[PDB]
Amino acid sequence: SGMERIKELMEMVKNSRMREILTTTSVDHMAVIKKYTSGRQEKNPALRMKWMMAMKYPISASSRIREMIPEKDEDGNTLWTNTKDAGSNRVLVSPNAVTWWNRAGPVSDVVHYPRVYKMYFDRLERLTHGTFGPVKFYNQVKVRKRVDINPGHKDLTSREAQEVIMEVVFPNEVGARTLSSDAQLTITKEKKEELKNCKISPIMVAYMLERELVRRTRFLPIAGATSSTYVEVLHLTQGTCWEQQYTPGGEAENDDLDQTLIIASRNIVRRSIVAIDPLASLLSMCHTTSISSEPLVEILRSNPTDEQAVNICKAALGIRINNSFSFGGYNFKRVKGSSQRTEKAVLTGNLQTLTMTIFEGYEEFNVSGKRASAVLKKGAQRLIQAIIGGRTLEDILNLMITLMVFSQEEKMLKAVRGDLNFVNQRLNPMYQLLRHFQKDSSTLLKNWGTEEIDPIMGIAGIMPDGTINKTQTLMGVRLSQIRVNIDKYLRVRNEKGELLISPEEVSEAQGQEKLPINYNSSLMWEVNGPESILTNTYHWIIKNWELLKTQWMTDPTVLYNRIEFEPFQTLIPKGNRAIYSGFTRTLFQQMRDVEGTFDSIQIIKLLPFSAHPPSLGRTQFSSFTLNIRGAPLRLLIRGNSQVFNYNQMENVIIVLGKSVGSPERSILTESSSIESAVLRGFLILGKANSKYGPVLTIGELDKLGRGEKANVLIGQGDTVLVMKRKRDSS
Amino acid sequence: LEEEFSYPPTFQRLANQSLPPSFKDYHQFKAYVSSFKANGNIEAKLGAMSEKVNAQIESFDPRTIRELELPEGKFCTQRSKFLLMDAMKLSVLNPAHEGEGIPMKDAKACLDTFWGWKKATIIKKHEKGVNTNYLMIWEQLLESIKEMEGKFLNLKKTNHLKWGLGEGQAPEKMDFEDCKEVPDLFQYKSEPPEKRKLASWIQSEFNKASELTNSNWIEFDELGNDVAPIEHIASRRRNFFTAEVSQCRASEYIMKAVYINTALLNSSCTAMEEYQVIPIITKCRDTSGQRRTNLYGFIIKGRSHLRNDTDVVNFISLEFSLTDPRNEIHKWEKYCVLEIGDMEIRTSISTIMKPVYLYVRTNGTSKIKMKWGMEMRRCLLQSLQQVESMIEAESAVKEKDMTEPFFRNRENDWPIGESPQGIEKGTIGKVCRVLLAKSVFNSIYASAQLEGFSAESRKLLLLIQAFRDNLDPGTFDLKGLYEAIEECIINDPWVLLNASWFNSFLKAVQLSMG
Amino acid sequence: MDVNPMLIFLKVPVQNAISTTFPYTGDPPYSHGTGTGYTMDTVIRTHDYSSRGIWKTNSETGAQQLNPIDGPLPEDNEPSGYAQTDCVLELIEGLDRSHPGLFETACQETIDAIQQTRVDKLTQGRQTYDWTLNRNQPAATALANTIEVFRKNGYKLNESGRLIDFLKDVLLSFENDSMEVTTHFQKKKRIRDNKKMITQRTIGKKRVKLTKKNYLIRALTLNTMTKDAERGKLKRRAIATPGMQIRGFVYFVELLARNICERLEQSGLPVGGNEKKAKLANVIKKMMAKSTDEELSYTITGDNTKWNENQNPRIFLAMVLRITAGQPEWFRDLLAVAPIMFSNKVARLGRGYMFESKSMHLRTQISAENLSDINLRYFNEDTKKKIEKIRHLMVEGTASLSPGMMMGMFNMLSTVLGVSVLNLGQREILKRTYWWDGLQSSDDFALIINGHFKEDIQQGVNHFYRTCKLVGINMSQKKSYINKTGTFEFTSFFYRYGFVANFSMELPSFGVAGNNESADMSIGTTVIKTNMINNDLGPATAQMAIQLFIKDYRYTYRCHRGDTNLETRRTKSIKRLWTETISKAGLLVADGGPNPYNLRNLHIPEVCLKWSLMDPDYRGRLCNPNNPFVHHMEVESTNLAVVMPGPAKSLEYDAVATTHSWTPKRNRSILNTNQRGILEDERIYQKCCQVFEKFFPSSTYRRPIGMASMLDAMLSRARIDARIDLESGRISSQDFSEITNTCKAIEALK
Amino acid sequence: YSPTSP
RNA sequence: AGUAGUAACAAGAGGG
RNA sequence: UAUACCUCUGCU
Ligand SMILES: [Zn+2]
Repeated sequence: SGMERIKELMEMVKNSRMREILTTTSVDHMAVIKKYTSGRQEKNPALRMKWMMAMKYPISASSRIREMIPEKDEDGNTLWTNTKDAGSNRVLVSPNAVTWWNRAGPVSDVVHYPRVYKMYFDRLERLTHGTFGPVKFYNQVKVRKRVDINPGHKDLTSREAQEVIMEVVFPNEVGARTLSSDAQLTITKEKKEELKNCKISPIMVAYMLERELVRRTRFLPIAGATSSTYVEVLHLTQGTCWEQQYTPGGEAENDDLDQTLIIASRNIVRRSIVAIDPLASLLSMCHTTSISSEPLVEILRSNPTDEQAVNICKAALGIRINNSFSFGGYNFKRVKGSSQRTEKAVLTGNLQTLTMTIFEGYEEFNVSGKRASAVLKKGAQRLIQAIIGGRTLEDILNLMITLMVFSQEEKMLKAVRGDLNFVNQRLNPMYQLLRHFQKDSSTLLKNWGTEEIDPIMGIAGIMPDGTINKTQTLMGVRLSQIRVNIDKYLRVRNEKGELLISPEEVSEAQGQEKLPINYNSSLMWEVNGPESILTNTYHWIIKNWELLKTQWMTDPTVLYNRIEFEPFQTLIPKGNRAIYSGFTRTLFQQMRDVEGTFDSIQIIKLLPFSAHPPSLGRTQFSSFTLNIRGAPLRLLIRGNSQVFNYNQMENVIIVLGKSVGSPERSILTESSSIESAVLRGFLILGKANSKYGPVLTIGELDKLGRGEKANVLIGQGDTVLVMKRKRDSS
Repeated sequence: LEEEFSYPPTFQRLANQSLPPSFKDYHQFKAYVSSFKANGNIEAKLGAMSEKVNAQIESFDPRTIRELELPEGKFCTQRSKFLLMDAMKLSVLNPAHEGEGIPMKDAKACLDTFWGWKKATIIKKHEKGVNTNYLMIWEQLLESIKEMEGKFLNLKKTNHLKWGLGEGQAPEKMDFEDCKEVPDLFQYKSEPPEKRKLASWIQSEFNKASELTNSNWIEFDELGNDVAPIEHIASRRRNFFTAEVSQCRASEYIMKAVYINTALLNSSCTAMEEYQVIPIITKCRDTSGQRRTNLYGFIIKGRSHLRNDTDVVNFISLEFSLTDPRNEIHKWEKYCVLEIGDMEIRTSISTIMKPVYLYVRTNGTSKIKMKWGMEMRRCLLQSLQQVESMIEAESAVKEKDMTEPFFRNRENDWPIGESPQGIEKGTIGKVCRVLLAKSVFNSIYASAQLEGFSAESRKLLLLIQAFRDNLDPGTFDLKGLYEAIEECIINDPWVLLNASWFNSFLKAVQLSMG
Repeated sequence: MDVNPMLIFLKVPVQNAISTTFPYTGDPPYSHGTGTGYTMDTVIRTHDYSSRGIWKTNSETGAQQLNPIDGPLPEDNEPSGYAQTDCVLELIEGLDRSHPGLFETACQETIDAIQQTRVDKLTQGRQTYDWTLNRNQPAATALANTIEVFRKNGYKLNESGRLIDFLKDVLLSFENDSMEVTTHFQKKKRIRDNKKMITQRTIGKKRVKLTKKNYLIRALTLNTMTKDAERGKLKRRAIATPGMQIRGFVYFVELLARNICERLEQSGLPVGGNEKKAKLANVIKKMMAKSTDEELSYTITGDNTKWNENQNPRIFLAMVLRITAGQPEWFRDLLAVAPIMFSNKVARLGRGYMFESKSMHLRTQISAENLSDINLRYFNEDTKKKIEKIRHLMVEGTASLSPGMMMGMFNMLSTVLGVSVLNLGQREILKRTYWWDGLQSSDDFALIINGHFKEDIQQGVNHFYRTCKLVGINMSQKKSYINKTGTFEFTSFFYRYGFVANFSMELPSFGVAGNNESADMSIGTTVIKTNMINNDLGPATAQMAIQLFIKDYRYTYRCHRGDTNLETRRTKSIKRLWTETISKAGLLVADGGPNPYNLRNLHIPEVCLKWSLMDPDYRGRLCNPNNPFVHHMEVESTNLAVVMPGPAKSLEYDAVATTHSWTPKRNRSILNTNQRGILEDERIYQKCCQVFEKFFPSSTYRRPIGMASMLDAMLSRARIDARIDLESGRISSQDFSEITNTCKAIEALK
Repeated sequence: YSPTSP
């Protein structure tokens, strides 16, 4: 109607008090007087509520409660009183009034409320339809990381959501702005349709939509999947010492599935490299591994991801690499190189910024489009060479334009004029440069530049004007008229025998999975990740130490070649594995040669660095490097470090902050002045003694004679006396 | 399109006076800052500054350092709101649940199990009190219980009861003009608390709080069904926790605290002008399964016009006991102990005749203290998650649920006390009950002294740990740290015992090392 | 055997059993009576640390103002406030070099905020000292009161609605020499009653004009009171509350400091707990990667003593001006307001004292204003002495406090100073045998010093320690210590080769929050949840934490299960609901229902969790949008509670709006005071806003902007709403004239 | 589980 | 008396 | 000066 609202206004305007306020205070100022109150923010609400719940009438409620529920219930309880709450016309009320309403009050219609409260009810849907696996007990590494905590965040900014919320619940009171995106329009029309005729406070609708649409993040310690639906159930899926395997109801998003398919394949390849039969190990792991409780082999059979490790896995399974795509009408097929991707933004000549996905690395494409074809050689924003042929010069030139845009050169971006706007499906920004240059290329060719070439029969150049020139041509342009195999060591080659993908080339970069990976493999430790490798490896040495100690004494080469050390080797840089093994194996044999000096902790520390065919170099090392989550960490040879820390107070070895087990108490009371197994061909005797001259660095130890003593900066601010022993070691 | 903001003259003159000393004008100082460029300013002044301004690292060896100094004075008295180890129960067998039935009806039922009451006599005076008021209060209460007909009991404001509850003791408030010239008008006493000496009883109390009992003192509300495997694991472990904690003596104290403070707060709020009787009740389940209602005594609430959260309710606590107060008279400074009856007690194969005492005292509490007493069940959480983290830490290394081994085997044990033989070790269940007692006693004996001692002594503990970790700890003013600790050891029985515990720990560490 | 929990530490490292050293299950210390004794201690101590400075009397206020900066360098280790301006600027410059563009974009972001910020923004926030009443008041009322008194005098620029104009009014208001204020006083009338004559208390208001000093002193005043419920301290300490004149200027300074800190790796503020630990993990990771295998590493677990007392408004003015170099001079001078007011700040001395006569058995109150006039025979020696020193600083009831700072005044700019010292330790700046990095938040810091030998560490400590002294920062030698990198402490986080759990820190948050039945259930289950994630709350204990919270929740709200034999004021009505209900499992706990919660469902609100199981009619009553129990608040304050771990943060929870979303009764003590009328003002203001929202429903979601009148806007909306409601709709022709006639009738009443 | 103590 | 602890409560204000 | 009462307030 709008009749009884203007009526009450006039009645209020009768009052000189209210008409004073309604005329003097502006709209701006109404936000101030709205929050004008004598009531403080309660300092100790827990106390006050316990104090107040002992009272008869501790709840305040709208005075109209006196018309809606009786003054006394069937048992005689007073439900409401006439006392006005301080600062309003609400009345003080008993908790029995709340209970009466809930058992005898007016019923309303609320069946659509789950649509208003979707953000809550989606949590119950994921849980109701979730699946539980077993609980595994193991030291649980948790990386503090910013993650989503709002599953289903139809991703928008805050202002964009404000426009949406206004359109849905306050349509007549919208500001000047309009709905800008197709995201904002489809959400608005869906929300308008879903929330149609739902008797509920518009304030609550506005609130829930605010919580639902905007992305919200938090720093949280996380082990395993980082996806929002897994973040949502951290309390249920991980503790200090346990993982509860769980899969939320619903389907994984392709982004997530692609991101952890890459991680899983890289880890499978990295593992296979160091095994005796990589191709057999890779196949074993592919068949046993699952992502989000889906088998990896069927993921690969239907996933188009184009990445080196994934392609090695697809090759080993005999399934076709996603080698090709189509762009601008022509089909591109990569024949050499790989697509390392980088999402960045660049300026044009118009000074307009664009969020591109620029590609890196030397690539080589066979390109064809029914009327023209070309061999393309490309670098990062570089057209190295394009050899183009076709039935017609027009057709050749159109492919040339497409290649000059596919190159992403700075030359061609600087040569753009005006703004880029095309379509009501709006095409992505690579086509925005194409459709622009397809309808005009006058500055592109003038700015592209020209190079002189040797006259070769069958080859001709093309000038900016369009003429054919034998010895001049646009930069990089020449005009002229797959079955894969994989070997034991995972090298991928073409029919011709040329190297397409190498496992050594696989990206070393790691990163935390978005969905759970389960290898279900004997070649893989229980848990995903490199920290788990370290902990499990030193745990395994402590558990079976007695067996391994005598195996150290009797048959050492069998100990070094244990396959339980292979995962540890993936953490060592390829180039260092051999020399680290030589340094380690030598240091052990010194401990065997030099009788008396025996350090069980030193053995356990360095034992995993044995597992690689050793090189015969004589270099020195104060630490071994380990790649952990992208960062190099240094395990010191002498004493404790972050990677390895023997704490005598607990009698525990601490690996990256995690207890890995207690050694035998024999090893607490175990010592000797001399330390073998620290320096190659030297011995540590004890404290520094100036009688033997000034202090030296480790790189300057070559100058000492066979038997002479010296002072050395050995590590961690310590200075030490050192003798060069006379006979060496096996 | 512009934007402006300038100082009017008044503020401009304030701007000129809020500069470093060498500047005469705000415009001047703003120019000095806009054009400043560093040219060894810090190094210059660092060369100019006295080398007495330094932080010398004095290396820290816990073999070097001394034990904390505990104060001297009269002995520390009991100060709990209710008896602990000295309590005695009259009880009835009762299927009622953990909070059912009319309190005073339950109370009278418990009284009616005991005959052999006596004419009451004073056997240990409250030296600072009018002890015949305590005697008359007990007799008044006993006859008012006899004659009550209702759910609640409000005593008449007699002279002896008015005294015991501090009726009228507030000085009357006047304007300063009307009393300006009174000679002895002074500011309220604001000295630091009088010091007190550590006494035997608080260590004894803690030993008894750490023990097992024959009754389940805490009933737990229901959970949703287990579904996740980890929830089944949790409930298995929760079974061990529940029995270990429910049967611990400290849990009885929890439930006494929760009941008393809940009843006092509610009566304080609803019966502000009434001297309301509150019986001291607990319900429990024997290990035999029998449910039981216990009566420890009574509490008489004074007036309770509590406004500020620190405002005081005066109350009188009348509590049964078989403990002879004369054997440890310094423990009972605040009490007036009566002898009120004789009890025939069973043993193995003989009946013993013991006298029944009534520990009587005036006492007080506040809304904030009652609130925290009502919440004393969270002490359960402090102990148990420390225990569970210990079980979980091994489970990670052992890669199996070590719950059942820890509670059923005794291969794992921790130091938790000292006998003449030396350091005694205990099982995970004992550790659980010791840490529960500790947390319960922090709640019973909360104090600024405990807050200060705990936070400052934590630093000294960490320094000791750093040394034992071989991390080469260093202090700057170790003497000042000892003063920050010892400043907090004034008079509280619980803080004194914790200070002693630290020394015992320091001494035990020194031995095992050098 | 005597039990000793401490002996556990023989086997368990202190960090892994640290929970046993936090006694947070007992009531924390509270102050009784006045904090005047503490405010005087703070004022006195602050001047002592700055005593070698330069005294001067203020032109506009007459207050004696000590200036210690650029004073004599200290010669002992006692706390000192002799900060050197040029050393501060060198550190701030080093921060500009190391983070190019930071100051620029920090200022630009602040510029944009100043231009966009409306006056409304000061309705948000903690309490504020109100000079209209010489008492603390909610932020919004102090704002409305200042605007009202400004309007009644000659200041109305804020009429625009933008905050910078209100700030102009504040500075223009210092030129007045007769600022008029209304007070209230109790009048005692006599009236007849049917048939005797009884006395009648009533309230009148009286105008009072203020001196130029008076208003200036009041406008530079910062309230004081004792901080209660503080852990880990034997003795209480004083805290302060800013006033309305300085608030808006503080907002924009802290906004600049915040934008700086947001982008400094060494700042602990304003990020949360888990991100603090990530930032600390990074500098350890970074310090180790940048060192050779030959070098050492020690870590200072660090605390700065007398942190607020020894920072300086004048130094803050230096910082602001250097951070804003090259920016528009209006923006530089605007931000410089707050440091200046802080330099000429004056502290209220509190309630006063109470006296007592044992012979006469009487008590009396005495204001802090009376501490100038009064005989000193009443006081004890220590208090007497304190009054002797405070009298030299006394100015019209307040005590002048030019140097130093007081807790509760100012938040993040002091951390920027500490960080600038941390930033000085880069290898490329020091070029010595040592170097350092670390993290800092307010007075707490962790410092990692690396060097080639143990003596290099000593050099770095002294160099750090002494450079901190040169800017008024005093590292505690009692409470800081050092050890080889591997373990440290930082704001009650405990690192032992990785951060471990400190669960006892969170114990006070386990319980019934006291908001209402709906919020408390969501809050309680969420507390358990976030501790399982963040503080190693094991699954068994978490299950029991559910059991205990349900017990506490049921007793507190007398909502025991519908089949209990307990007897409360609510059992009968809950019993009725129980027997009348078919699906009992759908009843909320607050309605006598069972607890649904276990580990797996802590993140699902109760109503959502029981929705499928509810009797249709119960659910229809429970969630009835027409129920009289809820306070239809704004969107921005929906599902918000307040909790205290920081100063005092807001806690958002997840819950369905039901009959259980109610609000407890308001405090009523004001009915016995001169401020009684404020309740009626609030009653009138609320109906005005209630009717406006019928014409502008979106004002409950987005604050409306506009300089027009509240009535004119409603009238404009009434005319056009009636228009389309008929022109192209479903309202009759006679009704259009029935409304527009009323709008004409209303327009006539002006 | 029935806890026990020596 | 008692609570308490660097200052308070042990009802405050009014019907004067 | 005392004794009854009566009213408001329990973080303001
Ligand atoms: Zn219950």
